Amino acid sequence: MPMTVITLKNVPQSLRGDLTRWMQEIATGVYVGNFNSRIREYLWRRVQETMGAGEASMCFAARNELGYDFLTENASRSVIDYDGLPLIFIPK
Amino acid sequence: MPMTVITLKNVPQSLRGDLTRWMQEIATGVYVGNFNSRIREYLWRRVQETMGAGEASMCFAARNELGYDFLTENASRSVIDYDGLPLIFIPKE
Amino acid sequence: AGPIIAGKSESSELPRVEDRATFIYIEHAKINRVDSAVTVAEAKGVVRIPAAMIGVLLLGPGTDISHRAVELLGDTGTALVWVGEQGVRYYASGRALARSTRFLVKQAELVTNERSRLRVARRMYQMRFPTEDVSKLTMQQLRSHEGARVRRKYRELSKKYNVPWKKRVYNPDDFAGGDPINQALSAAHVALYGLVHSVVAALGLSPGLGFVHTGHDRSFIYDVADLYKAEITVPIAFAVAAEAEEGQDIGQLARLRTRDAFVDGKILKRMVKDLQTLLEIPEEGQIEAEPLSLWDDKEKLVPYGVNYS
Amino acid sequence: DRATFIYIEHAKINRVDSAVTVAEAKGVVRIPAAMIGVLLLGPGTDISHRAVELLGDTGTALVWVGEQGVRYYASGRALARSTRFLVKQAELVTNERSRLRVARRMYQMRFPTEDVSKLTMQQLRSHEGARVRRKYRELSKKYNVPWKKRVYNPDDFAGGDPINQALSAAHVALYGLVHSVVAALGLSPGLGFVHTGHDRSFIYDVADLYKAEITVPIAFAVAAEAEEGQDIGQLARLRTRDAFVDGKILKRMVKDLQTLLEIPEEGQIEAEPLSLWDDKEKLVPYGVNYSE
Amino acid sequence: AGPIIAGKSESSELPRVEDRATFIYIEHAKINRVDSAVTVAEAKGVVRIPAAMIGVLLLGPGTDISHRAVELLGDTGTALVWVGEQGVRYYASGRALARSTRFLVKQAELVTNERSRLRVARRMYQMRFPTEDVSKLTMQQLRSHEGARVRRKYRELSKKYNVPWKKRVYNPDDFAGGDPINQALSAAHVALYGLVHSVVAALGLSPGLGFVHTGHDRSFIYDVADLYKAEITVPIAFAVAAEAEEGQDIGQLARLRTRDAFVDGKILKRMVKDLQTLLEI
Amino acid sequence: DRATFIYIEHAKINRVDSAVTVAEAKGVVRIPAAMIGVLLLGPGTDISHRAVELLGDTGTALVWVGEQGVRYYASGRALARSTRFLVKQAELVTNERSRLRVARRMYQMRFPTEDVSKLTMQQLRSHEGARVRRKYRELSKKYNVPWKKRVYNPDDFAGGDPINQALSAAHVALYGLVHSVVAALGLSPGLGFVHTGHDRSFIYDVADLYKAEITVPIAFAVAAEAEEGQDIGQLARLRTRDAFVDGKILKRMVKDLQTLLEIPEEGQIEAEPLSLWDDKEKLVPYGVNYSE
DNA sequence: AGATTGAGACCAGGTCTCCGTTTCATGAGTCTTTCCCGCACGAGCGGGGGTG
DNA sequence: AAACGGAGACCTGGTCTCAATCTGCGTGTTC
DNA sequence: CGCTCGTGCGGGAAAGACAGTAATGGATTCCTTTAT
DNA sequence: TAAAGGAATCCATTACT
Repeated sequence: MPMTVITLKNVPQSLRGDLTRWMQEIATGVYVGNFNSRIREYLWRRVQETMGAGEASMCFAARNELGYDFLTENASRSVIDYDGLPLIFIPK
Repeated sequence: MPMTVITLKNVPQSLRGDLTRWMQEIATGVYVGNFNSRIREYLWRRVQETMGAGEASMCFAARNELGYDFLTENASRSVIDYDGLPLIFIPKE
Repeated sequence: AGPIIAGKSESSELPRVEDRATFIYIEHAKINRVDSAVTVAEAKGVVRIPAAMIGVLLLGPGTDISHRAVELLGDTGTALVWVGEQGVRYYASGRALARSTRFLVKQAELVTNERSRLRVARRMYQMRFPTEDVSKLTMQQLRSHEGARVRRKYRELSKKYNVPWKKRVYNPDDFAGGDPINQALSAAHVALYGLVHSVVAALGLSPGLGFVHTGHDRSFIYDVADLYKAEITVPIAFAVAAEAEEGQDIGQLARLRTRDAFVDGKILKRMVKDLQTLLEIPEEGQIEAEPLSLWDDKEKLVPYGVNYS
Repeated sequence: DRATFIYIEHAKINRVDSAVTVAEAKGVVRIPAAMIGVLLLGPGTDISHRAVELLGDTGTALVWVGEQGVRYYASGRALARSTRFLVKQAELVTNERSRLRVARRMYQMRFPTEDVSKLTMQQLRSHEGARVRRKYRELSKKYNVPWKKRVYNPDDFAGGDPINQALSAAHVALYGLVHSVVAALGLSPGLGFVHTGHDRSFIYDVADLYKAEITVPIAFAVAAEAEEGQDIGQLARLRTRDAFVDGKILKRMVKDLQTLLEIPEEGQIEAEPLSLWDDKEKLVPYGVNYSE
Repeated sequence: AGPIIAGKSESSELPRVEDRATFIYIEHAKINRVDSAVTVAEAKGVVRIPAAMIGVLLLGPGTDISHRAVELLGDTGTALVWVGEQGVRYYASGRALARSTRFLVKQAELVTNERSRLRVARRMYQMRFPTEDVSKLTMQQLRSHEGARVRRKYRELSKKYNVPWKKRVYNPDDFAGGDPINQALSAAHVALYGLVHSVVAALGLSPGLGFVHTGHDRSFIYDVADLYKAEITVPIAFAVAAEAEEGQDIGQLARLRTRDAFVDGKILKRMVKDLQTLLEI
Repeated sequence: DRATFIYIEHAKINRVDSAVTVAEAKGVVRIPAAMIGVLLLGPGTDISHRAVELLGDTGTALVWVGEQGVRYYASGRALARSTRFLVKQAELVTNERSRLRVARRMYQMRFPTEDVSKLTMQQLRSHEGARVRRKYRELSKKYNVPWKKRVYNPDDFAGGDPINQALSAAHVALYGLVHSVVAALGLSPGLGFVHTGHDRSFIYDVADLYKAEITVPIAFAVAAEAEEGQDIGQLARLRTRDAFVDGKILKRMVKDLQTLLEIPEEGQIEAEPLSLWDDKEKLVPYGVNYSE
């Protein structure tokens, strides 16, 4: 099973604890977990519905030559595609 | 290649920018990359020798039931093995 | 689907029965629910447990659990086993992970029929001892022979690892001891019983509808655990008892080696497959449109939720 | 052969020497371990390892439930670790003749004014649907609540009529109690006679016995007594938990479960829905201490 | 080992030449080293490039790159190619990623010997077209056959995808990039040239010591690139030109398709192994 | 036969029509690119895409260096994108006859008096080592600085004698400028004659020519006057920087590289450095416009 | 009694601006030969349909 | 002209704590 | 026909050569006090 | 005169580099 990382900032406490129920909290708001595509999509839906007015960002093992891809919900750091390569873009 | 995640908190800006040559920064202080074991070990050694008085934690794919293991260097949250299984332990102030 | 709520999860949102971690031992700590999270508070800090990634949870001596913690653990399919001293003390589980009862119906059909029960016990004995032939002996002969071979394996491994065995055998019902060998066997078997209980509960099978063991609610748990106690837990506990030095936690090393054995032998996928093949369930990848249906004599299943005016 | 369905909530259970203790805000209770048959652990309950070990040693069945059993959350083992109820249920559900017998028995106890022993499954279910419609109309006209047709979405609870929401909440609060009783007695919720193919099939089969007598009147009473914008599901659950406080429904459920499985009257255990501080004078002669 | 300085890294601390990404195109931006990180700044914001995981870092029009930025890019073995309009305009590289010059001295030995040069030219032509036999063809004959075959492939792919084509064989030195087919070919070809340059500079080989192409500093780059050009880039560019829409960025689509081709064909590992067997190691 | 070596630092190069526009704080310079041979982009320099376009069009050899070439960071193409020097170096290093001839020429220009026609390659190495010891002792007695053996720890620069640190820093600065000149000219640093098997073998093979006469005296001087508590690497780097500011060392290196490869004197190109704000008087006739 | 939520509080760390100090972290007077580690290679089982 | 480190400035977001309110997550004879 | 563990080939690093000097003991030579 | 002895002279051997 691939690897998934979810970073949550300014989200309800319930979402943080619920993710700790699925994936462990390495850092404040930073979770890592091992599971397949189906569970990953279900967890992303959970985060999307129960994040409220906060930002979420999930980095998951994928099929690009970097080896990972990004899905961000209302996140400060956008994801910009340089010709097939996801790069984290920080607006000024 | 196994996925490696490094979280840095309160470290000099030199290391914070230096890791971005290997791992992208999804959020402040969080870096994600895909390396082999040797590159990841050298990255952890570099983080150890550069972070100074700071907090660093790495999570990487392993061969236990969960599938990942942690190396924490001067981090608030320790790692306790519950009979061979890594669980992150949070000391209470 | 419906709205997503913290603390409640669908069966699909959780890993399959065989894809989870095996077990966790917790002692001298309090399990509670905070922020919709199962947290074990020790004397020094808190540990958030990925309950969705853990098949069963073991509770040692001096351990407290809260009502909300129990229902939260039951949400994710994690089973509670109070593994105190002298073996497993109590079990607990929530609703079954599997909404369908295609396994439980077949288990009931086999356990009720005497011929099918004999066939299933024979298949169990074949899986434990594949060399022999079991086409002739009866139930009492099966019990006597399995007990004889169990104590034969105990004596063999005790001689091999040079540990003193007082002509005993491990049975979770009233097994007490203080020797390192007894503690190692108890620690190695409580994990197996907890894992078996979790796998049976998560599959919808009845823990009470046993074939070889009868007379209690955890007979089928014992029967399914017997298929692997001889192969896995006994040699591992013997090796732990032999290897351990003075002033070493025999339980901790026993559980470490037990988890190593579970990962190496692929006991979880093997256990799911064994449970599927004992009940003669053909492989069927198609998923039924609706689990619940009303029962009819001539039309067999008839759809539910409709008013017959 | 009596089972004490002791209900604990807002408490922290531990063990003193050989008897569990209760640490409710009212005081301290020292129930002997052998006294408890089934311990219904309600919300705000902290059960300890020593208490669980002692209760398991005596065959006590621990069921983590909601307030007065409205929701079933988790269950331990059977009462006294017995399995005769489960084996009897399996025997009666496996073969068709016994399945017809028990389905007819359930329909007959659901039809007190008629004898339905000759009807087949199609006629039985048609009669059940007609009775459901008649009861819906009767309780609609009694409470002056409009009623057109039972419509709901399992994936959308909010987007429903208040009547349907109240009925769903009350029926689920009944399913919780039925599942709690089934798990405490040791039966298997999956092996149902009329309903089949689900984890909770036998629970629905048993709950249909009390649907028209408890949950439907409660749902219609809540729907009638409700202002616009009020959370009607909470009201229905609270009214249903108020219905379960007395414990008569619990004893009725135990007796009905015995009757369905053709248990001989000598083998019929009787539930004793005890309350801690409501029955102090009843429990002091039995060895229970009530400290404050 | 010794102390680690932020912005300085050993070669063992880096991914191999095979394990890194292909390239990144940057245009109308400013490469700049801030906090010891190569950051491309645009109007909206900034993006920090993972230099250690990228082979070549192409630079588009309107691109200003600092001094310490080039120092840091050369540290991680990332080569720079100033990819402007109508072809590659300039190259740049750090020192090297390999501390052993065995491959370089072997290449020099093979290029200074006329018989060895002819042998390597025959091997490269056979590697381009394995169905033919050229054991008796001279150098001029080999060059003429290469030209004929590449023009034939161009025309064949022109008819295959049903697109106008002027038979203009791509020469990066002052190319004619007016047409959408020309733009797509240039967009793929500059990426291939940048990748070849990055690999050659990382393996220690001399870009000037060429076998078929000679007379300038990037001859061996052109040889190695021409080895895979007709087989990778040309079909991709012709598909992009054929599969196109009005108002669609032809360059971005071409670069996406050529990166997909590079990943699918494993042209990076293939390039390294081809250099291995082409130099007798 | 003319090659301009312009060192641009603390500046920002752009392009207007056909001439690069250096934007130093002193003023704006408008050097035509047709006469630029080598552009040493020193620290604090910002090059633009139009500038690189124009320079690569004219065959300019951009080299990203340190202070006056103390460190070599990156390089582009060569003069006029020519590879004749590289071809000659390869043809001279592949065969042992020419390689030995070039090594002998190296030794004889390092030591004009000693005969080389009888010394083999390892004989050359041994003689070079002996003369290096002699030079070290002579400069040690001339500058007081005592001289225990050269103890260069590659991984730990802090641990060592101040004179050892001075030698290391001066030598790496010399390697940097030698590499800058070699990369600008177009030769490969790998193809070394005396030194072999490393990336910069030719760089050491050209730096040993000037080590004893430039960097060793500099290192001994800086160690002699080194006060306690001062880092020696920076001082040695700065002194070598100044020696390179003088500008004749680059001319000598280009001349010696042309001598090693027996390049005919008719076809040899002569390199001269150009400082913008120090040599503007010669630049004005060339069309180099200035603005203050 | 246990858990959640809102409010209100505090505060550690992040980010920015400003300022002065740098252009930097510094091997190979010599190398080949013999050692190694590599992270590739490796092969079988698969699981087929076929076998029964 | 760049890039850094140090020293301030400041801010937001995480976390602890105090009342206050509830005990909770709702199909199964509806189509 | 896609998965693992045991078999190794490109990197290493380490000694180990290759050349001659510096210092000290031995052979030689000179003095220098020993004894005369 | 010459043994004689050590210091100094010159030389040889090896470790330094």
